Amino acid sequence: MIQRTPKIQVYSRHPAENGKSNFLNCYVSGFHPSDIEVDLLKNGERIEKVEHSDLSFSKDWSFYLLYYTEFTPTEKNEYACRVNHVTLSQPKIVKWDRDM
Amino acid sequence: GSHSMRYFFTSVSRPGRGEPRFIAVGYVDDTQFVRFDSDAASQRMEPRAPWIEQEGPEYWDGETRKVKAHSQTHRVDLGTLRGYYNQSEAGSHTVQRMYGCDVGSDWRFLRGYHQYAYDGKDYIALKEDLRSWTAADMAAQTTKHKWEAAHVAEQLRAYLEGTCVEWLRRYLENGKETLQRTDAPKTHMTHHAVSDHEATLRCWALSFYPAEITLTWQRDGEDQTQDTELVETRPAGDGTFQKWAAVVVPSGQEQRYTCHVQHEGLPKPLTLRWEP
Amino acid sequence: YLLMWITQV
Ligand SMILES: [Cl-]
Ligand SMILES: [Cl-]
Ligand SMILES: [Cl-]
Repeated sequence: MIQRTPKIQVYSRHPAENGKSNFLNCYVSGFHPSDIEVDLLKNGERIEKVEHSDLSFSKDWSFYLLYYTEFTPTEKNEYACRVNHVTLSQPKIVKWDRDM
Repeated sequence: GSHSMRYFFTSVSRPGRGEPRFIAVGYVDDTQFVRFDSDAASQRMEPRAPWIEQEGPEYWDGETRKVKAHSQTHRVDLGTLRGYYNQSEAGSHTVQRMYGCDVGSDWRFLRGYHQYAYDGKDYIALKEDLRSWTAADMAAQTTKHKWEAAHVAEQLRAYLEGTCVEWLRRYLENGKETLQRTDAPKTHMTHHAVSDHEATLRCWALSFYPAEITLTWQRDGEDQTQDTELVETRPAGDGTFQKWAAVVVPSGQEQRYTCHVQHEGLPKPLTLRWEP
Repeated sequence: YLLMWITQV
């Protein structure tokens, strides 16, 4: 029973452009075991038609998933990824920074 | 160059909450092409790349049949493992398996493999000679003795050297337009002042395939594998990949730093320069 | 193309 904390990246599929549709991505990798809660947030609220990749894993056996939803960024809206996992003492919220 | 076929399986027990979850995914190089999920509704091996949609009914019936037999072996394997380790049958446990073959440039067998994990740790693996096993602990020794007596490596070896490679090839021909492509990275650099005497310089690689890539920063031509920050490569979600490497530099010294990008899809490696 | 069968651990 190893237990590994999830790493998280929040990004978009194409370079972001206000008013132009895109995909908001949340990539969780590095974690074990596989039960994991991920939501994408618009202004603090969970988005509803969020899809995800099939569970797969790396050479060290740790897991990875891509969660993603279609969206149109605008300057008034903040987006995040909220991930809960048995290795976390509380949900981790990672804000989307456009100009990483 | 070289190419791979790989299936990954994850099987998780769920006592008190339903039957074990099983998920199977196949890949060729960095492209997924099939999957099965016990919780999904089709209950069929499903295509996830366009070239595999070419295949007819005999094929999908057969892959579905086999993935269900895999599922069933794993369902039994969770029971045995819990017995081997004298584990209370009231806990969620995880089995993982990966097997596959690689071929070189000439599309001929290079290498095979078959790894197995229990609760996130090596349990048993076929060694590179395709002939013997590495067992991580006494439970795995029991599996090894059994598998030795039943001459399992041999059956596995015939697959890895035969069928695996013959279908890898088939998939590569049929899916030539995508699998044998390279998407060269689109690249660029951003500048970010953090204080009166520092700036974060970031190198960006976008829209590339396959995933393999190296982004490195050099000062005056000398490598800086010491103080760059590198992110793990991530999927774009469209079948391509992305990565950045950042370096925090003293103000006024930007023109001295350069980013170099090695990717299979580039004629020669890229030097990106801070030229005003 | 999967293995035709897998053997119990
Ligand atoms: Cl939207
Ligand atoms: Cl892979
Ligand atoms: Cl789910």
